[PDB]
Amino acid sequence: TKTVLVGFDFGTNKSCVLAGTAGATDIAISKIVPTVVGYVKEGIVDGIVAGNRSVLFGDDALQNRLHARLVAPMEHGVIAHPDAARDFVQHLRSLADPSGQAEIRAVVGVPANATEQAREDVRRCAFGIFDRILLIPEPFLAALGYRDDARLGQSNYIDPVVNSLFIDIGGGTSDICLVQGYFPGPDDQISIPFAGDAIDQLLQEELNRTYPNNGLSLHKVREIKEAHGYVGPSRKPLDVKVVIGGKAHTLELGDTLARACNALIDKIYPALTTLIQRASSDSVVTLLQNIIITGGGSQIKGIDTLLQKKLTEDGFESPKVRLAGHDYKRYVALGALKAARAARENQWQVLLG
Amino acid sequence: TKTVLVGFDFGTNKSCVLAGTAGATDIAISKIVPTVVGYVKEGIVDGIVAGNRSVLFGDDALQNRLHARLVAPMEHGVIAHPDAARDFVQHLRSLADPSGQAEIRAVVGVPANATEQAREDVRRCAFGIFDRILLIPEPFLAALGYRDDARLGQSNYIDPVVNSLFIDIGGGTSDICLVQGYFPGPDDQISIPFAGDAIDQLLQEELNRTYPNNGLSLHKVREIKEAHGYVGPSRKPLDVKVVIGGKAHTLELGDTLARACNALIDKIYPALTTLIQRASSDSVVTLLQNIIITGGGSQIKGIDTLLQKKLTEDGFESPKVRLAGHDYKRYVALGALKAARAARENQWQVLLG
Amino acid sequence: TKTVLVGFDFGTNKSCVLAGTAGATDIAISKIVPTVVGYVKEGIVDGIVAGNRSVLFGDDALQNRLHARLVAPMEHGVIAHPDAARDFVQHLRSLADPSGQAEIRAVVGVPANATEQAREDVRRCAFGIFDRILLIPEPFLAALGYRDDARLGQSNYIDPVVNSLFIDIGGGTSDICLVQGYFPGPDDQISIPFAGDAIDQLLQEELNRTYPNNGLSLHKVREIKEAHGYVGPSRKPLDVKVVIGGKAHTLELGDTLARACNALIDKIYPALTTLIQRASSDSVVTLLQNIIITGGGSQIKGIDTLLQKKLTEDGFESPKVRLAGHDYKRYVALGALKAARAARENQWQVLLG
Amino acid sequence: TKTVLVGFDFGTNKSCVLAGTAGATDIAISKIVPTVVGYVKEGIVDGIVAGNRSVLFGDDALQNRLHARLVAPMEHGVIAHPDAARDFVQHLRSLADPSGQAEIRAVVGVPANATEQAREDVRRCAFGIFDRILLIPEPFLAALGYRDDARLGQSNYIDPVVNSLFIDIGGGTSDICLVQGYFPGPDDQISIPFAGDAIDQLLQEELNRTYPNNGLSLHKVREIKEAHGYVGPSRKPLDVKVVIGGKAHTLELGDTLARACNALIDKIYPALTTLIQRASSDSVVTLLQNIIITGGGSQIKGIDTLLQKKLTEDGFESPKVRLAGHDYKRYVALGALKAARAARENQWQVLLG
Ligand SMILES: Nc1ncnc2c1ncn2[C@@H]1O[C@H](COP(=O)(O)OP(=O)(O)OP(=O)(O)O)[C@@H](O)[C@H]1O
Ligand SMILES: Nc1ncnc2c1ncn2[C@@H]1O[C@H](COP(=O)(O)OP(=O)(O)OP(=O)(O)O)[C@@H](O)[C@H]1O
Ligand SMILES: Nc1ncnc2c1ncn2[C@@H]1O[C@H](COP(=O)(O)OP(=O)(O)OP(=O)(O)O)[C@@H](O)[C@H]1O
Ligand SMILES: Nc1ncnc2c1ncn2[C@@H]1O[C@H](COP(=O)(O)OP(=O)(O)OP(=O)(O)O)[C@@H](O)[C@H]1O
Ligand SMILES: [Ca+2]
Ligand SMILES: [Ca+2]
Ligand SMILES: [Ca+2]
Ligand SMILES: [Ca+2]
Repeated sequence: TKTVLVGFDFGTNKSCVLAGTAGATDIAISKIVPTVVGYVKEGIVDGIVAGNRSVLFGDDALQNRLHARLVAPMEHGVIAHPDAARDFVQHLRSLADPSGQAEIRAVVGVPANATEQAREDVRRCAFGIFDRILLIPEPFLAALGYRDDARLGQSNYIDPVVNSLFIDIGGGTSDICLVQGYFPGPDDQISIPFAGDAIDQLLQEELNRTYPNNGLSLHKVREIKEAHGYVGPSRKPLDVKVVIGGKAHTLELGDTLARACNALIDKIYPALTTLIQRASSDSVVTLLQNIIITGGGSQIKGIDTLLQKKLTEDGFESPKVRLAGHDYKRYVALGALKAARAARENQWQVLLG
Repeated sequence: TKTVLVGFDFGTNKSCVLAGTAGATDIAISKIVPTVVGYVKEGIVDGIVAGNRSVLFGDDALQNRLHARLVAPMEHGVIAHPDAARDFVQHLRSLADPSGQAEIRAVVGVPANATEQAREDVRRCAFGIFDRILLIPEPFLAALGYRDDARLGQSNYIDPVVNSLFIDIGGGTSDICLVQGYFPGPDDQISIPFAGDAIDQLLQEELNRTYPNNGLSLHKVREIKEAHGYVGPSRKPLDVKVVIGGKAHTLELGDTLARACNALIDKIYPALTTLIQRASSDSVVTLLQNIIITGGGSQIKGIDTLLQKKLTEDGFESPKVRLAGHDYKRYVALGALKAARAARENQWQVLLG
Repeated sequence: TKTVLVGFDFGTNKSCVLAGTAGATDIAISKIVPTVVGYVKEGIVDGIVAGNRSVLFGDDALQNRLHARLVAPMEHGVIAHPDAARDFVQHLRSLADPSGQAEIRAVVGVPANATEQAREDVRRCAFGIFDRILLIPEPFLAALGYRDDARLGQSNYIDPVVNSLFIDIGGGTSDICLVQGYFPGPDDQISIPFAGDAIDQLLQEELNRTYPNNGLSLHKVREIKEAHGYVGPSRKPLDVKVVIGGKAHTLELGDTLARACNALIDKIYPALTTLIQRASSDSVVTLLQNIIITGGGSQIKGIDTLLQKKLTEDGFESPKVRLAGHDYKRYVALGALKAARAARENQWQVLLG
Repeated sequence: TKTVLVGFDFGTNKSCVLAGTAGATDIAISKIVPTVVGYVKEGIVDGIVAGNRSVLFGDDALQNRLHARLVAPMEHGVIAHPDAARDFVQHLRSLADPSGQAEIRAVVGVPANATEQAREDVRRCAFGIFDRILLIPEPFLAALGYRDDARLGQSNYIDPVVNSLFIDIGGGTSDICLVQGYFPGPDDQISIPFAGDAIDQLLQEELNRTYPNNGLSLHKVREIKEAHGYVGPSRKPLDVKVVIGGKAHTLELGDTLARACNALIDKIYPALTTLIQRASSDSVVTLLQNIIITGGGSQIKGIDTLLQKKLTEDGFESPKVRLAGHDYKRYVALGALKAARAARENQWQVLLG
């Protein structure tokens, strides 16, 4: 049979699976599936769900979220629902391996400091799916996939892995990591369970507190944040057109979005400065010049400017906070695929049980 | 009152206690008790442990390791847990003295270059237990106990004490010693804290790295090494039948045991050659012909052949590495008993305070 | 006053009270009273209930269930109706102490992982009834009462407490517990609120869904399950003679009972294997040989064979699932009485308030 | 500007701040604030807390512990909550400096062998508060503050610093120190994280084990120990009047307080005798005559007599265990102020960040 190395980014909001053979460098499969499993509701009529499938994954479960009970397999970057997570990894295996006969060797991205229970949860929802697994911190894989191997060696290209600080603000955890060329130790990374889902929850609370029984689902309170959420000083007026009870209302969520998204900064800044002061004095001056924000939370309006302003005001020697880029979804999966093709035979973990 | 001279081999894995009267040469008591103390767990049901004992020693603590919290009194050939060590020495005193009224004079075996703190640790967990103590290095006691006094003087018997090199590869330390007829000086012996427990730890790491959350206890990772561990070139395939999570699996640990046990050789060979080149040039040609491996580590499959091969390949004049024999457990205790019966009245150390 | 140690198995379906003096080993009082309180209905004619009692307990409330409103004090192994539970414990106190003057010291059996609120519920409906209380998990007490103290020490008697796995499938909870010689920790036991009452509810739903308005009470849907309920493959045809609307009908409930009782296996097997894989690898090979099912749910037709089959096909090393025996009702009460006579003076909890 | 030298005793139960100018010997500010920070709860009605303060410190937080969430900044003599500790040191700075404009130079008392992390926790919660810091072990500062400089030189006054052994039994740690005239080395002191809060925890466990759901807060289980706690043989009957569930009960806590308080002796005695045997033989005969107990734990009923009895029974040459005195709270702050006024310009540590 053939072996398929799979860079797997098991996220709280969206997972991304990449599949390629050994020796080569191209990417056979590259899918970005929202981490959600929809169990088609009991009593569903035939023809409502295309193919009468009883379990939907990703967008197929988000479009049919009216007919399906949605369950997010992952919460705070760790597996919260083992059965849904197993179903979802089983779906993504068929995605990364359409034939279903190849031996999958997956490097799955775990949070920065994932507890051994949170790692056995991933090694248990991957048994019988992935033949060999390898659990690497998510921000290190983000640094490894953001790195342009085609542009290495050049002088006009600064390596994001040689000396940088990666602030992978996902949708479950916000992992900061001191990526200093090698596999980061337990002290080179800090994971805060406050990210996109926490800002969604804060907006849900500040909406059910001022506009009670609004009925706005978390999937819409998330779109409000993705479209209008911002960090920094309040922006008023900021009219958000919502649908509350069938009727179209226009809420004023300037202060609401400001307080919801600035809590993320207030959470990740004490851990940003902690790792900045944990770095070696010889290398921190360039570490400040190479601070990179990845993950979905990098798309928050004005987060790099606010973080660089807060690091400059605190006296850090000329920080330069940078955004990862447009491909913030595949960075952890690209890094996990690069770490799969570079993993030694003795590095892969055997999944028995 | 009567005096009982006790040859005590306080080991990291097994301690062997011998007891005999003065003047005679027979051996009254001879016990080999695994150095372990199991404190019966809180809430134990009556009748689970025979006699409702709350502290179990040796095999009684290994058979009842499910109901008892086991603590190893000794780590790296030095007392690591003083309370468990004192409990264990108190048990072995009752073993060497069932009446409990005789004055015990014990020669305890310490590592090759045991620090004065590591020796006061043994003289402190023996106060009130042994009336007089005498601390002699463990490999010299192994040389003394391996020596056959019934076969001395004969021409067809080579004395292991007259001029030999003893590599007592224990379970905590691997002490190499130039046994040249007399009490070895501090430069005639080298102690490396790498032995059976270090190979057990290396196997535990190599198993939790490839077969994560295997749950194999150290007492089973140790039996794997005793049954299949080997030094030399890798032997594949070498199937080890284990029980991981209730289910019976068959792991492939050829390279694993190879890398685990060859680290012991890589550790003890720089100290083997150091003392071979420290010996007098007049006597080193005979030293190489009398290289003897004792301790549990002598039972590793193919360790004398590997060490003789490494010593011949390095150009040493015809080395002949030999195993101690089947009685590798009592050799330090036999030597300590022979050193107790030959100790002058001024050699015994008084334990006060 | 005299002290009476009372082993109390407060069950969801039946509670077993045992009473004995201190120091002795005989059992003075031993009653099995169905956990139910029948409050005699308003307007009851004199002479309908023997003695004109207004509150009936156990069988006296089951025979007079036409004249009394029955309330089950316990649901899911925890006290659900505090007033009925206090009345019922007050009745069982008079059962264990007919004189009503002795100081009762009761060891009540709680579920495996009973929350502190579920324990204060039992310590609150026992205040003024039991002078000292002691709450121990129900499966551990089943292990302690199944143990035959007359045959301890013998070689031909395997101890159910030294190392075993007890599946106390009651009528409210199904508690699995790693009984390994000592008081089980919070991780050695899992309690699932799915047992006899859950299968009763599943049968009630599957009967009100196919045979609507059948009028079969839960007390008859329960007898259907006790008489014909089975786990494993469906058995058709399986005719159950019932009385629906006064008329005698003969339903076909092969698939119905199959699906109702196999849900219990589907619920308790993920928690069975969880503790099988939680046990130490040194003792799991014996744990699988000593898997014991107690409680009412042990009487389900073919549950030990089915669970042994499911554990064998999953690769567990030669499991051997055994049934507790005929005396499955007194095992928790016998164990609580053995734990009362062996409880230290500082183990008894004082009930004030 | 003016400089204010501040002897700061940052305790687990009570922190004492002393402030004085340079050159003089009088004490400008002397406050004893219980180390607690009460964050006023959300939704507090105006007028409940005097001044509508949102953060209360010391007694102001203990009197309003019903309206405020109390957090102890310090646990085991080290800073456990950095934010509450920073607020608390900020309050104590305003206490030692009402004007808030003077340059504060604080000598803060750390435990005996405070780890460098536990010292950077104090230098980090003091940055921007104290301009210069100096961390000295707490028992040495207690020895320095117990010293009567007004009585030095006299013949009828034995100096507590020239040669003594201080058992500062605080509320977080119980530090024993060989105070032999100079700054004690790392081997002249032992810190045990078992003191007042550990006895409070032991009493809480022994009360929730015998009188379950008693609801007695730690602040009341602490007053029980302060009013009735004793070391030595059990004192029965010892009736303690408590309030359990609104109702006034009278518990018997003779054995309870005995076992709770004698654990402190059993913990601090192996470290007491360790330093007694670490002292020079020339000075140990005087050291035993000058054994002094300070800190809150010195107020335990019969602790000096019990420790002197235990030291005499062990054969130590005529020990004389003495209590510090009534002013056991300001001794560490008095010594820290005496060491601030005697600290050289190069001894002060600059706090930058
Ligand atoms: N433009 C935006 N503004 C604000 N938030 C956004 C934006 N785009 C995405 N997000 C948030 O980012 C989250 C997704 O994060 P991302 O996809 O970067 O990493 P992730 O895979 O979710 O991280 P993890 O692996 O920790 O789950 C979503 O929950 C979403 O709420
Ligand atoms: N056949 C074998 N193969 C490999 N290792 C073995 C074998 N037999 C014993 N050992 C190892 O030897 C170790 C101890 O045996 P031995 O009695 O020779 O040393 P020891 O006296 O316990 O050690 P020390 O003197 O350092 O305390 C054990 O930990 C065990 O792992
Ligand atoms: N032969 C049988 N077949 C199927 N179910 C049975 C049988 N006998 C009893 N049961 C069920 O077992 C339940 C009683 O369980 P048991 O008496 O073993 O413990 P319990 O007191 O219910 O414990 P708990 O209160 O923790 O549930 C009853 O509800 C009944 O439905
Ligand atoms: N009379 C008493 N009996 C018993 N314990 C007491 C008594 N008085 C005070 N305590 C205990 O002493 C503790 C306070 O110790 P003290 O004030 O002597 O030093 P501390 O500053 O708290 O110690 P640290 O500096 O280690 O925090 C309190 O927790 C209290 O429980
Ligand atoms: Ca991510
Ligand atoms: Ca040895
Ligand atoms: Ca039961
Ligand atoms: Ca103090």
